[PDB]
This record gives sequence, C-alpha cells and structure tokens, in this order.
Amino acid sequence: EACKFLHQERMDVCETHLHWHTVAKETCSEKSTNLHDYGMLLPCGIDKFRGVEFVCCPL
Ligand SMILES: [Cu+2]
Ligand SMILES: [Cu+2]
Ligand SMILES: [Cu+2]
Repeated sequence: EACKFLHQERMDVCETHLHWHTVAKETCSEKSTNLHDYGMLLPCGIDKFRGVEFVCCPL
C-alpha cells in the first residue's frame, strides 16, 4: 500500500541519533502508521545530526 515519505531538516538544532529516531517513530505513530526505513541527515558532529528522513506505512 501507499506509505508516506517524510523528512525534517532543522538548522537551529543539533541532536543525537536517538532523538531523531524518536522523532521519526513518534511522527509515524501520530499519523496512525508504522516507521519503516529512516536515515540521518545533515551531520553536526559524530553521531549528531540536524535532521532525519523516514518512511511511514499503514499498521
Ligand atoms: Cu530537503
Ligand atoms: Cu521500531
Ligand atoms: Cu523500523
């Protein structure tokens, strides 16, 4: 079925991998979907990034 491709780039923040994975996970849940693949964007340190892209699919 149709899944949704989403990404966030926030130049005003620099956050851990876990933070961004939580953002992706919770965004999909908010939309009544499940997180499939995801990837970190705009690194700002070792294992810190300024964004994330991810895919949400129907439960
Ligand atoms: Cu973009
Ligand atoms: Cu999971
Ligand atoms: Cu997953």
